[PDB]
Amino acid sequence: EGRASAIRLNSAETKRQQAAIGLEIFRNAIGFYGWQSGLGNRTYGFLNDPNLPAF
Amino acid sequence: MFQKQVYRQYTPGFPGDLIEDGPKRARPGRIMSLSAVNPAATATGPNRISRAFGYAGDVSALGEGQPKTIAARASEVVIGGANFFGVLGHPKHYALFGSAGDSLAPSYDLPDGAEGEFFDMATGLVVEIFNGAATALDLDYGDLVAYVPNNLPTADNALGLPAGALVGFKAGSMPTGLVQIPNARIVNAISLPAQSAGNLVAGVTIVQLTQ
Repeated sequence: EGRASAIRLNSAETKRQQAAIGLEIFRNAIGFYGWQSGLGNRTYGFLNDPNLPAF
Repeated sequence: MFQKQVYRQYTPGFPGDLIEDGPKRARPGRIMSLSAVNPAATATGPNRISRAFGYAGDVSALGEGQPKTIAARASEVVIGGANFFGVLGHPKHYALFGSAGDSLAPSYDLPDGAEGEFFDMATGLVVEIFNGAATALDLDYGDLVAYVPNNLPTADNALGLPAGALVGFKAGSMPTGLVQIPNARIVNAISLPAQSAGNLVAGVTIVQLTQ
């Protein structure tokens, strides 16, 4: 923290923002592609739903 | 799971349902267990609805003492029938118990030693009938029904049909070792494709006339 503040950078704020953005990326990826639908999990996505018709 | 294609009409019915009204005879029974059949169980099935259960003793007399109490006229049945008790039906009478990891998954199975009504007589009963042979078969109005027994030798059951699975067999092409349902007739006319031992091919839902 001290060395990051030495270059006028808040290490904690950047890491917290990155944590929030990573969680948002995870949510977006789950919404767009599902999560482990191949393994049998029933979390589907906008592009990976097995009920959806073929292209 | 969700409608992926809109059709011009609806299905005539679902297996285990009554599609016609008229004279009919059904009796209550208890599912018992396939693990209690004396000659082991050469054929095995998960107590599905459109299956022909057979008698396996009575459970009328209650009490372990010397004076018994016959509370009600009850009978216990097994899916691999030797003497045909009845084809299980009316799936609206039961509850969706579970599917071993999915409590809400679509299942037609009954838990062991549960309640059920088995149809001896039915004006028209929607069931599923399997093919007793590896080749395709066209079943029409003038065709009979026969159900697999649990004591069916594995040589006779090459296709690996379930315990109480119903089968259409034309009129003189009965697969060896199958047990016929007397005076049972196939009302609707369908055609089942060729199948192998592994993939089978669940027979299309179809109306049959029982006794």
